[PDB]
Amino acid sequence: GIFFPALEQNMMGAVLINENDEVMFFNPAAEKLWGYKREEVIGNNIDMLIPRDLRPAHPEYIRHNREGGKARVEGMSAELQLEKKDGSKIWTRFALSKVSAEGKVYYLALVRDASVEMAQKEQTRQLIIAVDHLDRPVIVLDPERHIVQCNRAFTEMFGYCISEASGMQPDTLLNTPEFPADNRIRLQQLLWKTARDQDEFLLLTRTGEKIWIKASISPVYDVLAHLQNLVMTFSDITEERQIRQLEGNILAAMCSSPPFHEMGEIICRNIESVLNESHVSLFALRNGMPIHWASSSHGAEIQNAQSWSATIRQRDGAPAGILQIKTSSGAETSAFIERVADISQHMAALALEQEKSRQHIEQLIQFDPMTGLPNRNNLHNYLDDLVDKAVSPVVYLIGVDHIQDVIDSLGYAWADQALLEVVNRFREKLKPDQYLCRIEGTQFVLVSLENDVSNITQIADELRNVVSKPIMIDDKPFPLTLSIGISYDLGKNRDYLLSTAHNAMDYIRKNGGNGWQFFSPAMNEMVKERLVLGAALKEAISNNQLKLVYQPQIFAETGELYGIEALARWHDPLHGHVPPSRFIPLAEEIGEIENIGRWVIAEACRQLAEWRSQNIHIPALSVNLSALHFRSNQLPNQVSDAMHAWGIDGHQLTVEITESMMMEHDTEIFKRIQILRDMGVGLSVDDFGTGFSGLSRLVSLPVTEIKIDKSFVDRCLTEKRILALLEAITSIGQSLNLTVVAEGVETKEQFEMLRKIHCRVIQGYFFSRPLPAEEIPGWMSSVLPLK
Amino acid sequence: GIFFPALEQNMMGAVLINENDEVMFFNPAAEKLWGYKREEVIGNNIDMLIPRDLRPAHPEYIRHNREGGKARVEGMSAELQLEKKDGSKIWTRFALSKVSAEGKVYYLALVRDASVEMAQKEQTRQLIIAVDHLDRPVIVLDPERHIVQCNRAFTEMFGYCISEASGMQPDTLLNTPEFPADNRIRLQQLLWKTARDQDEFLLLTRTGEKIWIKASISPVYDVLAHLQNLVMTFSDITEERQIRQLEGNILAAMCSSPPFHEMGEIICRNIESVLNESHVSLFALRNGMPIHWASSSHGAEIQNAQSWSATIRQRDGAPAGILQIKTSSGAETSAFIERVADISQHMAALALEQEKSRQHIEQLIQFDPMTGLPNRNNLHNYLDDLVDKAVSPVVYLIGVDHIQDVIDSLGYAWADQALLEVVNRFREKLKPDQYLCRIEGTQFVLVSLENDVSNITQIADELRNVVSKPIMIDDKPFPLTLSIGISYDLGKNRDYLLSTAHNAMDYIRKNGGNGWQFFSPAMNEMVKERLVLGAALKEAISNNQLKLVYQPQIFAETGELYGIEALARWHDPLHGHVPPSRFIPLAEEIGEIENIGRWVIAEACRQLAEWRSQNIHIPALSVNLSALHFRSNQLPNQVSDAMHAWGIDGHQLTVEITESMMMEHDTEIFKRIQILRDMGVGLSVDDFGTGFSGLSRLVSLPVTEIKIDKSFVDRCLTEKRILALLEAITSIGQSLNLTVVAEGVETKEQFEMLRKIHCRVIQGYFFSRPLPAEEIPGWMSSVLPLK
Ligand code: HEM
Ligand code: HEM
Repeated sequence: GIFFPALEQNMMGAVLINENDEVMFFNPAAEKLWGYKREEVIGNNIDMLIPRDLRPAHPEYIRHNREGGKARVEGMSAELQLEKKDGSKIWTRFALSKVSAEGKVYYLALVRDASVEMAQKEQTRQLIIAVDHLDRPVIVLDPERHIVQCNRAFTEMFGYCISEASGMQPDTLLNTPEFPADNRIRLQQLLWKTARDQDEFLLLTRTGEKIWIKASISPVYDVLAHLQNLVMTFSDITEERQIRQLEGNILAAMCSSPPFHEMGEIICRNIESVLNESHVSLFALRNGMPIHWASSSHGAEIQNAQSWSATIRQRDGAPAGILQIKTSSGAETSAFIERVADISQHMAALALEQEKSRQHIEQLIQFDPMTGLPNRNNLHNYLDDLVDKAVSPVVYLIGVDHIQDVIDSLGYAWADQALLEVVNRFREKLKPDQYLCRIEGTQFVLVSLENDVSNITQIADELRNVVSKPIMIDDKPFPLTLSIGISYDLGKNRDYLLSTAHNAMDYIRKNGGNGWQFFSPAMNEMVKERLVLGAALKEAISNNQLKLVYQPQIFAETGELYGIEALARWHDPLHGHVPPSRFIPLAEEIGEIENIGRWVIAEACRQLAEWRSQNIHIPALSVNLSALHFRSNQLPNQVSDAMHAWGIDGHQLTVEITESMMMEHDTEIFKRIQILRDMGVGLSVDDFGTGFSGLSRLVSLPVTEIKIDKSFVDRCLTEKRILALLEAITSIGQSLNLTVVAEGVETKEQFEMLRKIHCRVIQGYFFSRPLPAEEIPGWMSSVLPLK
Repeated sequence: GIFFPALEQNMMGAVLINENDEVMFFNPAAEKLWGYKREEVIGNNIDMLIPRDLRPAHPEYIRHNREGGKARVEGMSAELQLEKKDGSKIWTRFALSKVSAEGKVYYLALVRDASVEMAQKEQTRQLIIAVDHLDRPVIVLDPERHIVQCNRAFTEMFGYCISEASGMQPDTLLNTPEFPADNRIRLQQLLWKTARDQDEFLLLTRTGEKIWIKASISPVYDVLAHLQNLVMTFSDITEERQIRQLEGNILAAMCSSPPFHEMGEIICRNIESVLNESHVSLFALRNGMPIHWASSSHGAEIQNAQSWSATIRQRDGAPAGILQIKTSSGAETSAFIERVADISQHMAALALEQEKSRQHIEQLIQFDPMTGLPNRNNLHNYLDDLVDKAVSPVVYLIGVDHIQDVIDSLGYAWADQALLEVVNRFREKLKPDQYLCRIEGTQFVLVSLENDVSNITQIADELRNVVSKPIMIDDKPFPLTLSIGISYDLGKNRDYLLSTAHNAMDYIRKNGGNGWQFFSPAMNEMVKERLVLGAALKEAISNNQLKLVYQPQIFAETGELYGIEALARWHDPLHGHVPPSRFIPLAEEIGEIENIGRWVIAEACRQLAEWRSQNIHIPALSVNLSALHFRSNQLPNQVSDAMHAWGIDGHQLTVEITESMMMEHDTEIFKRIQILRDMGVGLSVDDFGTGFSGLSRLVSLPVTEIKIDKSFVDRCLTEKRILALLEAITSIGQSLNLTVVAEGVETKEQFEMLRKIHCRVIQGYFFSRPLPAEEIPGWMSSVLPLK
C-alpha cells in the first residue's frame, strides 16, 4: 500500500482494527499518546486500548456499531478522556472512519491531542466567572464597534443579556433619551480613538425607566499601534447618591443617641428606603445567642426572594451580631445590595460599641449632669450601708405628677427646668440627717432616720407642701403636685422596703395623686385615729366641755395656802381620759392651741370670780401659758380682755414661762409682756436663761416665782449632786427676794429635805392632789394647816 | 488504494501533492473546506488553491525542501488564515508529512477548520481585557482552595504574579504581619468557609508594606449542585478605615456633647489627622453672615491649593454654615476629599442644630443645667438684688483647673463626672448664707457677705482643700487644683465684679495652678503682711520674745492684795508692739496656739518661784487660759506638768474658763478640769453658765471667784440692776467663802457705784496700769495697804 507510509509518517495517531477487532496498525504518534509500544498492540485484541473503567463496556459499543448498519460515525464527536499506560489521563479527540474492504469492515481512527484545547476551555470558563464577579459593568468593543463580551453586572443593570447584546453597536442601538444627548456623536467627536474621557449619559432599560450612566472609555492597541480593542465601564450614579444619603442619615440619627431598639429600627428603615420592597432584620449575639433587634413593618414573605447575610463585627474580635436582608430577585443589582450591606454593617458596629459603652457608664456613674443630684447608683451604696448597721431607715418615695403638660407645651428643654426647680426646692428645704436621690426620670427618694409617727407626718406634709407655690417657667405658671409614699421596717432587705414604697406610690397615683400614704395598715390606721381625735378635740373646745383642776400650794411652815394652779384636763366618752402630755402636742399639730389658751384663761378667771364674790378669798391662780404653748404674737390682748371681763384683780393671776422661750424666740412678746406686768400679773419661771443675760433679764422683767420642776425633786432624795443645786436655787431665790415653789413632792423625807434647804412653797401629792373646783372650797375652808 | 476512499468519508481534510503538484488525494471534507470540486482538483496543480502571496515561492519552497532533504517533517505547525474560492476567509490548522511512493517523494497535508478553537482564543483574549481593566483584585480557587486565576490589580497590589501564585494556598501568600492577634485564625476560617462571607484583614505585601484589606469569598456551583469554584475579591480599605476612625471618634465625643468650641476643635483635629497637609475652616451663619467657628492651626505651606466650599444646611434645608477645605495638589484624591467633606458636614450639621437650639434659650433660662447650679444670668440677678439693697458682697471666682488632665485621659463625660464630684464637695461644705453658681465651663462663682480678711482667707482655704483628696473615679486618682480671685469695693458694676475677678483668676492660672489672690493695689499685699506677722509670732514664741505682765487686785473693803494677774505682751521693733487683740486670733489661725498656751504658765511658775525668794508672798496668781483659746486635746497635761516643772504649790495658781469652750463637748472638758480642781488650782469663771447653774455649783466649784467682764462695769450707769447680780453672788459668797471680782474701774463716780453694793475685790485702771515685770518686788513692799 502506497498510502500506508502517508499514515506512518504523520503526526497523528493511526489505529486500524478489523472485523475481529484485532489492531492492525499503531504508529509512534499513538505510541506517545497511549504510552504503549506498537508490538503490544499489533495483532492483539482491542481490549487493552480501552481504559479499565470502560473496558467492560466499550466492546459492546464496538459490536453495536457493527450491527447498526449505519454508514456514518457519530461517536467520538466530543472530547474523550484518554488514560495512558502509567494510569494518568488526558483529553484527546478522534477522527475515526469506517472502512469496508475485502469483504470485511474495518475501523481507521486518527487520534489527536486536545490537551491545549481543554486547557484553554477551562481558562475561558474561569475567566468568565472572574469577569462576572467584578462589581462593575464591563464591555469589550472592537473596530467593528459591536458589543462582543458582556458582564453579569451589565446584564443586571441594563437588562441586555449576552445573546441579545451580542453583535450590536453600543452607542446606536442602546436606546437614547428623547433629548440631545447624542451618545455616538459624543464618542466619535475626538474621543473614540485615543481619549480616555468620561461623560454623563442617559440610558433606557428593559423595565422602562431611564438611568444616568458614566461611560468611561479606553482604547487598547496591539504592538503595531493599530486599534485592537476597546473597554467601556458603565457606572451608575443613583446608586452612589443613595449610598451617600444612607451614610448621612444613619450618622445623623445615631449621633442623637437614640435607644437601642430605636437605632435598630432606624437602620432597618433606611436600608428599606434605599432598597424598597424588602424585608430586613437584625440579631445581636448575647452570650453567644442571637436575639431579635429590629425588623421591617411589612413582615410578609417575598416571592422569589434572595438573602444577603452579613456579620456585624466590632473594631476587633468576635462577631457582635448578624444582619440579614431579603429582597425580590431582579429588584436591585448584587453590587448595590453589597454596598448597602457594607455600609449598614459598619454602622451597626458603631451602634453596638455605643450601647456597650453606655452600659459600662450605667453600671458605674454615681452623680448626674441633669439634676446635680446622686442617681440610684449612689442610693444603693448608701442605703445598703445604712441597713447593714441594723438601723432601720425610713424611705420616702416621691413622684412628681402632671409634668407631661409642660413637656408638651414647652418641650423637654423647659421640662428639665421645671424638674430642676423642684430639685432646688428640695435642696433648700432638706436637713443634714437626710439623703436625697433620684432613681429614674421623675422619681425621687428621701432617706430619713426620724422613725416615729410624729416626725414622719410632719416631714411628709412639708415635702408635699413644698409645691404649694407653682413652679414658674418663663412667665407661665404650672401647678405641679406630688404623690409620696412612706416605707419603714427593721431588718428587712431593701427590696422589701423599696417595693412597699413603690406599691404605695402606685396606689396613690391610681387613686388620683396629690397625696401621701403608708404601706403597712398597722402603721396606717394610726393617722386616721389621730385625725378622729383631733376632730373630737376641735368640736369639744368649740362646744366648751373641757375641764380644769386646781393644784394647791402651801407654805411649808405657816401652812396657809400660798395659791393654786390651773391644770388642763380633758375627758370624752368616746375616748376616755386623755392627759395634757398627749393632747397639747395634738393641739399644736392641729392649730387650735390659741383657743385652748383662751379657754383656760377665761375659765380660770371666771372660776376665781365666783369664789371671790362668795365669802372666800384665795391669793392667786397660776395659769401655765408656756406649758400650754401659749407662745404667739397675740399673747397680751386675750389676757387683758379676759381679766377686764371679770374684774381688775391683777395681783391674783400669774403666768408661767418655760426654758428660754422668751429669749431665743418671741422677742416681740418679751418686749410686750411688760404691759401685763405693769397691769399687775405676776410672773414665774422654770429654768434660767443664758449666763448673765437670762438672769431674769438682769431682774428687769420682775419675775416673782421660780418653780423647781418635778424632774429634780423626784431625784433630790438619791443625789446630793442635785441637792447642791437645789440649795443654790433656794439661796438665789432668798437673795433676789424671789419666791421658790417646788413641784412633784410626795414623801415626808423629801418634804423635810426641802424644808431644811428652805423651799418657801411646796405643791404636789404630799399635801393634796389636784382637785376640782367643786371640792376646792370645802377643802380650803376645812383643812388648815397641813404642816 | 483504499485509504483514499476511506478518508473520503472522514471529517479530516486531506491533500496530497506529487512531483508535478497535481493533487490525487482530496475528499468531500476538503471540498467543503476550500470550495473547489473533485473534478476541478484531481490532476490539477495545488497552486490554484494557495493564496496568491505564495505564487512565486510555493514551488520554490517545495524545491528548497526537496534539496535540503528534511527527513523529519516539522513545518506548518502555526495556524493559518485561508481564503475560499468565493472569497470567504477562515482559520485552518495543518498537519504535514512526507510520502515516498512510486519512486517519488510526495507531500501530505491534513487540514482542519481551526475556527472552533480560534473562537476560544479570541474569546479569552477579549475576556482578559475585561478582567484586567477595572483595577479590582479577584482570584478564583479550586475546591481544595488552591489559587488558579489572578488579575492585574491583584499582582500590582500583592506583588506576586500569576506564574508564582498559580497552584498553591491563598493564605501562605497572604501571611499576616508580625501582629499575631486574630488574623491568623480569621484568614484560615474565611478562606475555608462554605458560604458567602467577608472580613477585614491586616496583610503584609511581598515587598514588606502593611495593608488593611477587605476580603470577600463566594462560591459558584455547577449544574449538579456540587461546589465547583470559590471566587475571592479583595479591596483596599485604608482610606475607608481612616474615615471609620473619624466617625467613631466624633460619635464618641458628640454622644457626650462637649461645649461647642471644643466639638469644633475635635472635628478639625480629626480632619487634620485624616487628611495630609491640608487646611480646614468651619463657619456658622448668624443673621445671614459667615461667622468663624473653628479652623485648623496647621498653617503649613501649601502649593497649588485646591479649594472646596460645601454649604452645610439645617433640617429645613436653608444654608447654615460653610465647611471650607484647602488641599495640596496631588496630596488627596477628589473622591476622598469629597467624602471627608460630606462626613464632616453632616457632623457639623448636627452640632449646629444643637447650637441653634441652645442659643434661643440661653438668655432666658435662669438655672444652669450641667450641674443644677445657678447660671450667669442668676448671678447677674443676685448682684443686682444686693446692690439694690446697698450691700457689697465678696465674689470668689473659683476656677477648676487640671480638668484638661481628665479631658485627655478619659474624656468629657468623665470630666463632667469630676465636676459633679467637686460640686458635691462644695455643697456638702457649703454654708447657709453662701450663694453658688456656674458661669461657664469649669468656672464657678461663690458670693458671700463676709468682710474680715481672716474669715475670707478661711473660706478660700477651705474651698481649696475640699478637693485635697483626689477625685477617685474607677480607682484612678486625679489631683485637680483651684484658682480663686477676690474682689471688693463699696459697690461696683454687676459685670465688673466678674471681670475684675477674672483678672485675678487669669493671673493665678497663668502663674501657677493652685492658689488665690485679692487685688494687688491694696490687700493682696496685706495678706502677705499678716503672713509675715505670723512668721514673726512663730519666731517670738520659739525664742521667748514675749513677756508676762502683771496688774494688782485690791480688796474693796480696805485691805491688802488678793491676786496678781497675767497677760501676754509682745513687742518686736520690726513689727511694733502687737497687742493681744491682734496676736491671739493670729496665734489660733497660724496653728501655734499650744506653744503660747504652755509658755504663759511655764513662765508663770518660774516667776512665782523667783518672787518667793524675797518677802513677796503672792496671795493669789491668775494666768488666764481662757482668752488663749485652749482646746480639750492637751488642756490638762501641760497645766499639770507645769506644777512639777519648778515645784509650785497648787493653791496660788488659778485658771479662768468660759462656757463657750466648756460646752464644746459635754463629755471631756469638765472631766479634765476635775483633775486640776482636785489638785487645788482655783477655777474662776466669766459670764455665767447655762446648765441651770448646776456645774457652776457642783462639778468644779467655779464660784471660788467669779468675775465681771470689762464691758459691763464701764456701762454700769445704765444697768443699775447689776446690784441684783452682785447680791446674788454675795449670797453664796457669805454662805461658803466665794468671791467676786469687779474689773474696769476708771473714776471715783464708778468706784463708789461699784462699792456701794458689796463687792469684795476691785481691779482696773483706777488702781494701776499693768506694771512691767520687775516693778512688783518694790510696789508690793511699798503699798501695804492703799486705803
Ligand atoms: C480512551 C479510549 C476510548 C474512549 C474514551 C471511548 C469512548 C467512546 C464513546 C463514549 C463513544 C461514543 C460517543 C457518543 O456516542 O457521543 C465512542 C465512539 C466510538 N469509538 Fe470509542 N472509546 C475508546 C476506545 C476506542 C478505541 C480504541 C476504538 C478503536 C477503533 C474505538 C472506536 C469507537 C467506535 C467504533 C465508536 C462508535 C462511533 C459511532 O457509533 O458513531 N473506541 N468512543
Ligand atoms: C494558506 C495556505 C498555506 C500557507 C499560507 C503556507 C505557508 C507556509 C509557510 C509560512 C511555511 C513555513 C513555516 C511553517 O511551515 O510553519 C510553509 C511550509 C511548508 N508548506 Fe505551506 N502553506 C500553505 C499551504 C500548504 C499546503 C496545502 C501544502 C501541501 C503540501 C504546503 C506545503 C508546505 C511544505 C512542504 C512546507 C515545508 C515545511 C518544512 O520544510 O518544514 N503548504 N508553508
